[PDB]
Amino acid sequence: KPINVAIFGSTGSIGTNALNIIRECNKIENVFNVKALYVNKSVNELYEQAREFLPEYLCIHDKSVYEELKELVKNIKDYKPIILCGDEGMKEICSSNSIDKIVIGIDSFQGLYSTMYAIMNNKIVALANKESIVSAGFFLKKLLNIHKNAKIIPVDSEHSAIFQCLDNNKVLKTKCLQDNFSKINNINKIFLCSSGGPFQNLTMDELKNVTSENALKWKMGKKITIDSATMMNKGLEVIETHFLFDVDYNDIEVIVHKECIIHSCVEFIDKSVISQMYYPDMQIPILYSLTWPDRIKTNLKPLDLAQVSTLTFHKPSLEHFPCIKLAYQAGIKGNFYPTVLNASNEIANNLFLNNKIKYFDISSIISQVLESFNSQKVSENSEDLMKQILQIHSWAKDKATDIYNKHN
Amino acid sequence: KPINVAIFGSTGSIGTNALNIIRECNKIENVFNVKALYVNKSVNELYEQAREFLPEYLCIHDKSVYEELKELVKNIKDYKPIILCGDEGMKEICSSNSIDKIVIGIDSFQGLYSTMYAIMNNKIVALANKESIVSAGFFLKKLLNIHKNAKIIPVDSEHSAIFQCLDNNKVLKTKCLQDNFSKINNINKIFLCSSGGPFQNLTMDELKNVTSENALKWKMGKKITIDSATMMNKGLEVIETHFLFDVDYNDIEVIVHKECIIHSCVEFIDKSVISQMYYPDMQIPILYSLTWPDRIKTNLKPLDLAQVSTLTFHKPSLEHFPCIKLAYQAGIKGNFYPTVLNASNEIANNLFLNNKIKYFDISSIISQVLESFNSQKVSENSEDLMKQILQIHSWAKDKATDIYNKHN
Ligand SMILES: NC(=O)C1=CN([C@@H]2O[C@H](COP(=O)(O)OP(=O)(O)OC[C@H]3O[C@@H](n4cnc5c(N)ncnc54)[C@H](OP(=O)(O)O)[C@@H]3O)[C@@H](O)[C@H]2O)C=CC1
Ligand SMILES: NC(=O)C1=CN([C@@H]2O[C@H](COP(=O)(O)OP(=O)(O)OC[C@H]3O[C@@H](n4cnc5c(N)ncnc54)[C@H](OP(=O)(O)O)[C@@H]3O)[C@@H](O)[C@H]2O)C=CC1
Ligand SMILES: O=C(CC[C@@H](c1ccccc1)P(=O)(O)O)N(O)CCCCCc1ccccc1
Ligand SMILES: O=C(CC[C@@H](c1ccccc1)P(=O)(O)O)N(O)CCCCCc1ccccc1
Ligand SMILES: [Ca+2]
Ligand SMILES: [Ca+2]
Ligand SMILES: [Ca+2]
Ligand SMILES: [Mn+2]
Ligand SMILES: [Mn+2]
Repeated sequence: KPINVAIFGSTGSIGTNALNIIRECNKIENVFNVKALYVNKSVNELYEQAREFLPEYLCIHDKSVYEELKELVKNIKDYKPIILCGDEGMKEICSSNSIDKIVIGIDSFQGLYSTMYAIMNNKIVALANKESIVSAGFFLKKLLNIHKNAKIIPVDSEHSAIFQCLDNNKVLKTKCLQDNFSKINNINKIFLCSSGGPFQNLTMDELKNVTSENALKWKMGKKITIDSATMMNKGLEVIETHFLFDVDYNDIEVIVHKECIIHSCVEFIDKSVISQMYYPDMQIPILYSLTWPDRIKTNLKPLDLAQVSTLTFHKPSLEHFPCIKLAYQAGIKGNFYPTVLNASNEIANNLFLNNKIKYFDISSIISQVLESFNSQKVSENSEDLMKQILQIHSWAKDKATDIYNKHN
Repeated sequence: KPINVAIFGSTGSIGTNALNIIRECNKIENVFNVKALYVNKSVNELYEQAREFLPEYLCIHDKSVYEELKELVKNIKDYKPIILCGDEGMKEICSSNSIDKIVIGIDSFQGLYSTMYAIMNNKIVALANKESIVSAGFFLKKLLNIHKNAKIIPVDSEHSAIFQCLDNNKVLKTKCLQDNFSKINNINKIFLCSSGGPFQNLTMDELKNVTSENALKWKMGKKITIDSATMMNKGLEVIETHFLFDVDYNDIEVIVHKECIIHSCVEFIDKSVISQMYYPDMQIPILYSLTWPDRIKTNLKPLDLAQVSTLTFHKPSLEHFPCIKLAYQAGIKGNFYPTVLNASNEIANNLFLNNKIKYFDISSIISQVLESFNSQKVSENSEDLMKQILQIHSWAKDKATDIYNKHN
């Protein structure tokens, strides 16, 4: 009866939101069993979570804090968890027959590995990590074609919104990242809403001067926070939309909705538009990924539309946010251009965060790597396709670093 | 799979909107056969219609233009219609094996009659007439419990909106106007959107002296326009929401949304809200009633959210719009109070339309009628129940008139 769940990246923003909504849902009845928690190196924060949730499995990626973890956990009386580490641990958890659903709240391209293995074990993958889908979308489509009972359920807020707007009567006849998804669901077009980030109203001259301090000083991972500022986040989410829902790029329209109430909208083939709305929130997206196709009761504050009072919508300027344009170009070009987009952005984002480059150098570096990349024949087998993705990802990161290094 | 449809009230606002969208959709591909058309007396209109759609059946209420119609239709070559008259014509059309769906665009408490026989013939009934639901809700529920394969599909725009927000895998486990509809669909609360009508920004002192001219001078027919001005339309729509969707009155919130793009919203038990949005329009509500649970391609203009730019929401003042309070009060008391509200408002509306009373006299008459009613033991017998509704309706109209004449 309980839904058996793993939380990967349990100590981050998504992971902590997941555990928060699970805690509330488990007050009276045993709705969810937290069977596994996995982190990189936050061994103290993992210990505190273990003390509360007492999962069968704990896993740390960083083997150097494995002893610390083991030492900490022996303070918890009558608790005998399976304590694992690294990729071997991740795969052991994905293989467990005692796990139904896995929340992927690991950041960056790194989230791909556990997403892949979750799929290969026919799990429900509640995927917040968008870099996986951007970098490896065609590959995930192939994996999901092989592993017939695996499913990706979107957690990224706009993609959860879109998914919620659909008729589950049709959703149930397909699954995300499957050819024909949009046909089966009668999808015509997507309005992909955006906060527009901190720099949305700056002039060109002002935007030239922005720094990461400006962008940093809502609340979440720092990487996604810089991506929100450049609107590369929205760029990635465009490609995420394409893959998840089989919607053509010309039918994805970015809309800046600064009140962040309408989370995104779906236009059907009759031109009726359905939208999902709430306060800016990740608890509903996370919970829904784990209850779909059902909903369960929460005690979240109800939307007070009268108090919100006013909702606004405008088109983003591609001159001010050229990262959006680069993401459409990469997506439309297909092949491995999204891999290269994602990888070069990982580097450009980090350079800007650490005050090494300017705002417009972000899009400049990305554009330059994209222009440099030569299309490659797509490997027909899964294993070769994955190695190909890894090689191109690494290449693109090194290329971006080399561009940075050469022009300074 | 032809969709075989009858239009009742074919020459009215709902009716021509229905034939409009059928005609346009059929240009894209032939999905609809208009199998029957019915009107009151508008016989040149029906002729022109019948010439275009060439339906199997034609029917006109009034005997006194029955022969005339037949004269008109001899013109049309290669076309041998079944041409009928009055209630026998209606009953005959409802009983035809050829006909699958019936749009009810007949207005006023009168509209109940065709609805009943549509249900008794186990049809899909696309019901725009809200007064039928308000006056006869409990009876329609009983009738739909007997006729298991009959279904009401909402056409009133807000109720169509709500219905379109739902997951049809849950809808298909129930149907509208059934106990537990909201439970099965995990509905927590409704935001019922309103234009607010013409008087939305007037002071109490200004409302004292408004005339029907002020209300009449979105162009619609006079009765619903006056109800929109008093917001009794929305009061009626609150009760309609209650019966259609089994939502408690304290979970229905009227919100004034003057741009009329969001047509209404559904809050689920997780506090997620879904809404339907389009330009103010009856084509999609009618269309969806005939395609449900599917959608088809239209050539309607796509919503341009950027251009709309701003959406606003505020709570209506119950002091300025006391008809809303009266509707909640009648609904909450249950029994036949909704019958009484609807009937008394038919009279009060008409009095104000004809400059016989003032704005606040509308709510005052309705209030006094409601006060004079005593709840009645509800007949368990279907036939007796319909007699009770007719009697109470007629009693309430008489009472409202007496109150008017006594003070006047
Ligand atoms: N935050 C949000 O609201 C939203 C996030 N997302 C997406 O969700 C993902 C996570 O973002 P967010 O939670 O902000 O990120 P955080 O930086 O807050 O957290 C990342 C988590 O992943 C863990 N982790 C990192 N590397 C590994 C690894 N190799 N093995 C195991 N665990 C690892 C971290 O562990 P440790 O603590 O040990 O470092 C941490 O628990 C991103 O892809 C982001 O785009 C999408 C929508 C919104
Ligand atoms: N108009 C709108 O946009 C909306 C309408 N509705 C509801 O829809 C219903 C219809 O509204 P609307 O179309 O504005 O009304 P109209 O007055 O515009 O239309 C009346 C139509 O019904 C026909 N009719 C009336 N009585 C009979 C009868 N006894 N037998 C056969 N046909 C009859 C008329 O025929 P004839 O032409 O011969 O007179 C005419 O075609 C109302 O209950 C209203 O509340 C609700 C929301 C939106
Ligand atoms: O991609 C994103 C973040 C980036 C987008 C964003 C930012 C801010 C508001 C709305 C949207 P962007 O449009 O600027 O790219 N989301 O999907 C998360 C939106 C829920 C944020 C609020 C929250 C509450 C609690 C915990 C954690 C987070
Ligand atoms: O109940 C109603 C009419 C009353 C409500 C209303 C009025 C005006 C706009 C939106 C809503 P109210 O909130 O004022 O009570 N609808 O359901 C019709 C709404 C689709 C109108 C589109 C249209 C087609 C033709 C001519 C003109 C307009
Ligand atoms: Ca150590
Ligand atoms: Ca849905
Ligand atoms: Ca298209
Ligand atoms: Mn997002
Ligand atoms: Mn309406």
